[PDB]
Amino acid sequence: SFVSKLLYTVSALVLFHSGFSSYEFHHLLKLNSLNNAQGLPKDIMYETYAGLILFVLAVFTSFEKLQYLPIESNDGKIISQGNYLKEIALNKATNVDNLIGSNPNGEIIFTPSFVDVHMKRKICREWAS
Amino acid sequence: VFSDDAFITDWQLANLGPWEKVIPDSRDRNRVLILSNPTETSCLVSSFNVSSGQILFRNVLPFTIDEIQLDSNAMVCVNSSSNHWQKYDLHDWFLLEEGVDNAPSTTILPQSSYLNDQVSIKNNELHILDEQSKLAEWKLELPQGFNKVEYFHREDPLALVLNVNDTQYMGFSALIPVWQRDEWLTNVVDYAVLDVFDSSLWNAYWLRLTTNWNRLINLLKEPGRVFTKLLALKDTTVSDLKFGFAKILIVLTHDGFIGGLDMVNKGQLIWKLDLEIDQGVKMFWTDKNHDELVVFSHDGHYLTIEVTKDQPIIKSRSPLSERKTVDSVIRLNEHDHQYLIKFEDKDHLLFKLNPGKSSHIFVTEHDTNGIYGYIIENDTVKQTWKKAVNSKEKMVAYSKRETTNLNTLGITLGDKSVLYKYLYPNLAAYLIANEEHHTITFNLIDTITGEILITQEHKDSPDFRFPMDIVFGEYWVVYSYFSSEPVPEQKLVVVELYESLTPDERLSNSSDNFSYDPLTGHINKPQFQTKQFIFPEIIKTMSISKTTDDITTKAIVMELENGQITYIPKLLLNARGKPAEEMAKDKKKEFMATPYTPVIPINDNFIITHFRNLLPGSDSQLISIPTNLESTSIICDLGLDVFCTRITPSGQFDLMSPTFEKGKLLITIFVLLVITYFIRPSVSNKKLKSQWLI
Amino acid sequence: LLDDQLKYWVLLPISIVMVLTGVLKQYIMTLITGAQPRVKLTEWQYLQWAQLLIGNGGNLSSDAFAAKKEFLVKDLTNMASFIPQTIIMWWVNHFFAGFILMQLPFPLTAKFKEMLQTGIICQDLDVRWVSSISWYFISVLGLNPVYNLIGLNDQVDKAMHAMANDLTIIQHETCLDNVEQRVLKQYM
Ligand SMILES: [C][C][C][C][C][C][C][C]C(=O)O[C]([C]OC(=O)[C][C][C][C][C][C][C])[C]OP([O])(=O)O[C][C]N([C])([C])[C]
Ligand SMILES: *[C@@H]1O[C@H](CO)[C@@H](O)[C@H](O)[C@H]1NC(C)=O
Ligand SMILES: *[C@@H]1O[C@H](CO)[C@@H](O)[C@H](O)[C@H]1NC(C)=O
Ligand SMILES: *[C@@H]1O[C@H](CO)[C@@H](O)[C@H](O)[C@H]1NC(C)=O
Repeated sequence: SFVSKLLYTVSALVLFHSGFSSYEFHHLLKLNSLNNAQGLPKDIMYETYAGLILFVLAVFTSFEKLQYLPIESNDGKIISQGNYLKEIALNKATNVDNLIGSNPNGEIIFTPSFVDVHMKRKICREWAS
Repeated sequence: VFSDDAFITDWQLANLGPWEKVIPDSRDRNRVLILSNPTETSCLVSSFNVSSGQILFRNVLPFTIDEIQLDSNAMVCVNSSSNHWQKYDLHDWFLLEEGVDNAPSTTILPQSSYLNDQVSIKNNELHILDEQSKLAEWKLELPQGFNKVEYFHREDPLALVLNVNDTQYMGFSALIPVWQRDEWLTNVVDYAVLDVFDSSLWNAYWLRLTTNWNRLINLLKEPGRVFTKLLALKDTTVSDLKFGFAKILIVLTHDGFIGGLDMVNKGQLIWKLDLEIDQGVKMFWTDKNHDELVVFSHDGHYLTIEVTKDQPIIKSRSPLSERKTVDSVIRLNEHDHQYLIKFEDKDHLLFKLNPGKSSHIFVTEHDTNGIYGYIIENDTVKQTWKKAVNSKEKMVAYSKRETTNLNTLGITLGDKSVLYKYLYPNLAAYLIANEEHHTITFNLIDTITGEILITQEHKDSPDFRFPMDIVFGEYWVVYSYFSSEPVPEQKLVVVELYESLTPDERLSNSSDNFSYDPLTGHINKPQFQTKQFIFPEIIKTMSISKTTDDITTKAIVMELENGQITYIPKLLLNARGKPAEEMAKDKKKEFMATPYTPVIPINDNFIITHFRNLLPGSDSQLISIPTNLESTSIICDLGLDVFCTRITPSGQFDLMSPTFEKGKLLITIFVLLVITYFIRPSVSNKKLKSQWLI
Repeated sequence: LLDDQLKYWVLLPISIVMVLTGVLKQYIMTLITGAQPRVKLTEWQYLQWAQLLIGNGGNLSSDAFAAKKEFLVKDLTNMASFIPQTIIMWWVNHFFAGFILMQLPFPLTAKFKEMLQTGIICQDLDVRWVSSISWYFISVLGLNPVYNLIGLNDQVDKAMHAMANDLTIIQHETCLDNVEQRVLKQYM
């Protein structure tokens, strides 16, 4: 388990514990007031904010930098942009496409069916067959 | 809504008084007639099953005991001033005959003579003898106390009644004890309520985590897991103790007797203390701590009693400074521990008892002659003013303004304008009944200075022989009297007080920094609106209910002549009402503006004492005790018969229900869960695999 | 006031029912979803081709603008809202009536006391104390983030011939002529 799910589970446990402790403390401020005939803040607060900050850091450490594998090659060669999101300018989007050896137009470029029939008739002849 | 808790919550005790005469019944041989509870004008004639308890019926006859004698049976009762007489059947209270000229006859009820006939007591032991051949069958050891043998029947349904202590009666049969009765509670004068209830930072983190986790671990086992999660499945004692329903009611009888009654468990007696004061007049808590009582006696003594969980102890008895008969006692300011004592002969004594181990004070006394008022200065009392009635007038009803928690400062109208109800604390209301004009006048006196500020007279031939009463609310007054002219029926009248009747005005009550001075007389004066309603039955007395915060409607509660108790919410008694023709599409009226409806019919749902007889005596008190669970308030009737119950004027909205449908809700949730879980694969597979046509 | 452990049996079932009926609504709208001759789809296709050559392909066809038009002209010539909210109001007013459920943390005005406290017949209780229906009145507005987090998602020839005659010289787009300036306007 990496940091994000760890921080989710820890945040859930801490927040439930702080909620139960505040339930107990605020229940015996009215019951105890009634027992007197109508007559633990700091640590609880700090625990609650600790749980909140844990949750926020658990929501933020769920973002991993994008890392790829090349379509053509077979070694690892992780092609990392060092980004968290995807660019909106078409230049950089097609850039991150081109660093991988693929083409998003795909079928229009390769025309898969015709070269498919030609190559699968070809593949019988070659040496690996 | 009633039948679940019909007899469960109602708390009625039957008191027959100390028995004066026990007359056998000629038919149904195990039955007797008991004349008891004498007074100057009436007595209590009851029927009693002698082989059990189980009082059969009771009636308050308006004759003294010496005027009630048998025939020459038929129980002839004859007045002495006139010769009005009534012959009543035994074994059924049928008025067999009535007349004015001559009584048929009488025989004096015979004395017991049970010695020389059937009884001999020598060695602290009671022997029953045959008249002849005194073989002494059925001997019995005497009880600790022993006064006399009340009743004794020797034939086949053998029954014996012993008056064991001064107020206790023991009943034996052929000898084994069969029943036991106690009438120590025959007349309650004053009450008091006793309540029963429960009972660096990293180290804080560790102790809290360890105790919580160990608490979870211990309860982890004992499926039972789902029922522990349910929290539905129960003992009602913790529920009653949590809401404040359970209480101890401390009552002082007319003779000297303090006792504690369990407000739950149908009034089992927790403890009884016997004083020797020979009459009790008042009872107070000595301090806010609610541990000690001070008890005033008729002859002038005062007692200090230590209330404990066990039987109390009478820690002190001593006389007052002046040994005269005590009429009444007023509690002065709590912290100064003062009391003002009014002796008959009308003499006032300031009293400062103990620590319990210009700031003027004003008092107000009322008599049938008028309202008097006093000022307490420098530990002395001084007469301040007087409002005395004429020779032919007589004050009949009087009431003070009860202190009330302030929730809302004004009643708000439709179109969101507010009337700014009149809230001035030092007010009293009273009724003057005048012969020589046959009128009833209502007055709303300002008690610090003595201004009248309202007078309102009715001339509709009031009767003056039927009971009259008044109650004073937060900002309204309601009084009741009988009258003949419109129809011969009981009548209620309600007046409501406002600072000004124009829909948005504070003509006065400048609240910023003014620091009002009431003794000068500078205060603002009220305006009022009044209505009258007709009620079927004669209302003996009235009260208004109390809660922890005075939010729910006040529920004017009435004790009728029958003994039945009925309340009506203050919403029904609406001044400013309209006849329900002018309420339609009147945007200005209110939220949920109730109509006028002058004729009020009796509603059998609200009649508390569903089937209880509840003969409450001539001198009785209606009291209301607040509780938690603010929808509910306790009401009790003290007198000859002591009774207690709970009412909810606005419905029960705090506690959810005893008839909640949990199973239907869980069935709905489970149906939704399974239908989702079954329809999900169908939609997923079908639509996702068909829309892409793979 | 002092309410007594009716928070669970009112707050939790209502929220569960709203979540489950939202999921069911999504699934039912998925399943319900809210030309046959080849010539019909062919003509629709040619109509769409005219539309895209108006909008889509009429931008970078600088040399080919003139050649196309002859070929073109010669070839051419709320139950979803109403059902479930009413059902839920019906169910809530049936099962949960005449109760005080909670107090809101923010002070409303008195007409909200009129709207929200239908169960109770008091007259000065508060504006901040509410019956059960208020919990629905908030849960309708605020359930969007929960739904997001749990995972959920959302005759003919004459007219186009007239536009074909309209589009002849309407706009010949200045593209494939200024592109050197814009390439030299960036990538510096
Ligand atoms: C529907 C969402 C809920 C919004 C409710 C408003 C919450 C904010 C709020 O309490 O302000 C209140 C709302 O008093 C009022 O009720 C008057 C409303 C004023 C805003 C009207 C907007 C056109 C008015 O401010 P205040 O200083 O006069 O009240 C005393 C201070 N306080 C106790 C409030 C801390
Ligand atoms: C009196 O009590 C006895 C025993 O409980 C019973 O047999 C008898 O019927 C009772 N009397 C009446 C009138 O019910
Ligand atoms: C008998 O009648 C007179 C009539 O004035 C009344 O005063 C008296 O009280 C009556 N007797 C009893 C015992 O009440
Ligand atoms: C009468 O007094 C005795 C002795 O104090 C006590 O038992 C009780 O108060 C009375 N007797 C009985 C048998 O109850």
